[PDB]
Amino acid sequence: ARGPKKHLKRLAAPHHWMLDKLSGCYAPRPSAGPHKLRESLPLIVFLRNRLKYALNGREVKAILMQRHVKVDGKVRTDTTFPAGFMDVITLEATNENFRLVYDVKGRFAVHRITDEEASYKLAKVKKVQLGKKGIPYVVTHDGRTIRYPDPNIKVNDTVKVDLATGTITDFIKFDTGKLVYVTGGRNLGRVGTIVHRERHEGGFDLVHIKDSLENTFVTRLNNVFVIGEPGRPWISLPKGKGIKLTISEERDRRRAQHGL
Amino acid sequence: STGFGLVYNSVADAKKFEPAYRLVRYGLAEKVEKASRQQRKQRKNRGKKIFGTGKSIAKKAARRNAD
Amino acid sequence: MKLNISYPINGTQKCIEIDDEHRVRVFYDKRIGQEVDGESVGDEFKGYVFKIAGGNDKQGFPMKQGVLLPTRVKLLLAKGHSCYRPRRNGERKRKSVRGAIVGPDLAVLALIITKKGEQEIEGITNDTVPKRLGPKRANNIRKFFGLTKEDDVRDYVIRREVTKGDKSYTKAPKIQR
Amino acid sequence: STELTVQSERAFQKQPHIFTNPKAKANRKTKRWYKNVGLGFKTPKTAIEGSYIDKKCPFTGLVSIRGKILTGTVVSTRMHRTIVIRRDYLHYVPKYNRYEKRHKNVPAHVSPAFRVQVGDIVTVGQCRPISKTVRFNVLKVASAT
RNA sequence: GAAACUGCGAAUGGCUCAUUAAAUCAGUUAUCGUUUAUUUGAUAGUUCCUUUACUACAUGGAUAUCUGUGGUAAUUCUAGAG
RNA sequence: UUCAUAAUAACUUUUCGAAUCGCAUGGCCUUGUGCUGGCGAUGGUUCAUUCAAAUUUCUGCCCUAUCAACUUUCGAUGGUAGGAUAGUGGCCUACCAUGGUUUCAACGGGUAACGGGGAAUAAGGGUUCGAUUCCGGAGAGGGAGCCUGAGAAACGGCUACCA
Repeated sequence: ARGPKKHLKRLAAPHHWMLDKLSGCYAPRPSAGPHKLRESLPLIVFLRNRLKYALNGREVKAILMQRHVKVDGKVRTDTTFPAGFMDVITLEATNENFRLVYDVKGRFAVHRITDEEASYKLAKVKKVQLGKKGIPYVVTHDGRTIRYPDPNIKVNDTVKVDLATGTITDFIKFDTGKLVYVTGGRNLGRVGTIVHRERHEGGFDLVHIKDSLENTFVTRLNNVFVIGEPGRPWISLPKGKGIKLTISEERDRRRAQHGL
Repeated sequence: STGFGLVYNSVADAKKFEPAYRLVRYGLAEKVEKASRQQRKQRKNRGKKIFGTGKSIAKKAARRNAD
Repeated sequence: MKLNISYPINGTQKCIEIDDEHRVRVFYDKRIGQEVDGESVGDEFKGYVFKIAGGNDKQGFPMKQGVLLPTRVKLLLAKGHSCYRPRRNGERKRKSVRGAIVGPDLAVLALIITKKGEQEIEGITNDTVPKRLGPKRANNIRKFFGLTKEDDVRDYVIRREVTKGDKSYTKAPKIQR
Repeated sequence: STELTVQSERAFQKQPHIFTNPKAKANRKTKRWYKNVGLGFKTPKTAIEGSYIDKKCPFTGLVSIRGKILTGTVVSTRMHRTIVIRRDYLHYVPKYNRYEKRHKNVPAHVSPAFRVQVGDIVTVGQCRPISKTVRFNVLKVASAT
């Protein structure tokens, strides 16, 4: 009761942050923004714990003030901005570009993108609604609203964005026999080609999905995210390529793959 | 043994970014002498009591002696 | 008892002590914000026209006007009406306060002195103190000197030259707007 | 379950923001509007041809059906435009490895299109808070003789 | 740049288990039954009211801080004027 | 969907529609101190999104018959019509209708009862505990009542009465 809550205890924080149990009572609450509390990833975790440049949160505040971080083009000097899925993080010093794509386990991966391709962002829909003066405007699932779309763009259809200028480039339709990423639940950070869709009467849609190894799995509709034609990825993907392996298969690889 | 060393580029860069207590131990910057935690906390409360400034109340001190 | 006298035009104030009752008996049954003659008060003031508007009580109860009665009635106060400085924005506080009409209970009486009389006293009507702060805004500096538009500004500014010991550097306001 | 009188109140009742045009000439007189309930249901013609208004009716009103679709047999009938569905079920007991039988009743609002009696199955859908206890509305009466 | 005016925060954190037995609570739902500072996104030619003498090249007066005149056995009590 | 949105008819003691400020001082001159122009702050209207907040569907609780009938004057259960509310609702009134829960244990009593995630013991089943490091809910000596703010019946804020 009584207003909002402006704290987060460390055990109560979500697990895919990969914070320590010891060496701290609290965890960094990500502020309000285009991504939700669970699905986001704050910049304290990215700089301190992932890249491992800064030793503690003190030194993250020094880097932001002078002054090369650029989430989706613009700067952001906030320590806990909710940076999430398909967001581009660049650095002019070191010439490094990144993208927050999910790992086969479910964690956020440190994926080094080309200069170059870090330039367009991929987002989803959402609405699909008219404003005043009969103006059609589209909304992105990952934050923004964009104006004047193509007449044939509908729900669950992905859209490419210019990032620097902020306009529509291209779109893909949600149909059978196309690549699709998963961003929610147990089958998180997997890629597949789609087969069937059970529509249902006001009780959540489902999708049956294969992969290159011919292994079937089922997921909800809202977790699903389109990613181009089959065997034709629009975005560069990390090693693994959303296959997901057995326990005993991964044991076979590590002890075999040796070379000091 | 296993340390944890940091080699900066220059002197002016290494002075500002490194914590103040680390500059004291090597003998780079001066040691910042300050008041004790108890007495400056009392100063905050006593400063709050008088709406202030100290001029108006001090001039009344001469007048209050006559009463 | 004490009389808080203050001349508005000249800008000088002084407390006059009165032990005698007969001098204060003119103010008996008179309300806050009315004109009073100087001759009936005493020998010091003759020809003056006093202006009673305010007061003070024994123990320490500042008098508020519009209350009526010769009584100490506790009132509910807030931001908008006097006899209370709020610390929290919107908070109220029930304060004690002295009534309006004057009796034999007071320590000090508030008095403004409009018109002069005969005996100009030491440093209440003789001396004339200038006002501390000068003008500032665009049309306050214009109307004080009677300039209008085409005369322009950046001319009629007070530059006080204070000296620590050797130097005599200037200060200056900042004409906003 | 009054019923029949059409208008018999202190006030008068009409469908809100639906107008009978005075100057225009047609057989209608009474101007009816009716809604499609959705979820693969079928709206009867007793609602379309009828004279009742009802604020709380899902066919002719602002009451939108959403959420869950329960069922069960009818028991109580003796008040104006509501019904009490008795919904029987089992409950587990891990200690003995057996089952129970439990009771609690479900109150619901009836549309005057549907004709209801005691001891008949009634499919029922969730809606806005209609009243104190009644949170549901009737969508079927499949009384097999 | 002390002091005070304006804005923001002080409704979070911390502590305790007195009340409470379909209440609280746990898992599942719906808000097509409503409010939301802050957040990052978009976004306002339409106020003129007959269209030949209308503030729009920029309008008004206070109030603080401080100058002083105080009362009080008392307290972050606040009265008079400039 | 009486949804999004658009049009006609007017209303309103007519909300808003920038009288705000720092670091730079450029470009063609209609060479005025004018017509244009860079880099960031701030405020603003409706529609989104986020942080949330309100109510709400379904199933689940420890003993007691030396508690078998219980609620409806003073709203109990339902209908119509208003009032209030940020918004639904007997939440509140007016005129009606007599309903609702009950041996599948209501209603009353007791708890040395805050609810869960859990802990203790350990063939399999189960017994007993959970004030307490995480999540949700109550309360600031006991009861009512409000002001300011987007958000408070706030208590390291206020107005009473009883200690």
